[PDB]
Amino acid sequence: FGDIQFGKYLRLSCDTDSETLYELLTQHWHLKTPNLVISVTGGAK
Repeated sequence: FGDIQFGKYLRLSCDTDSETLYELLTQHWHLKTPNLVISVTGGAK
């Protein structure tokens, strides 16, 4: 758990389900979405 300063990060298992993650990320945190943009890159150093 825990905030980060130099966001609110989280370490989590690969095998958890997305719906309670969504309940966390929308209820305890900010609101919903009219849009969701994904940008895939990360093999580029």
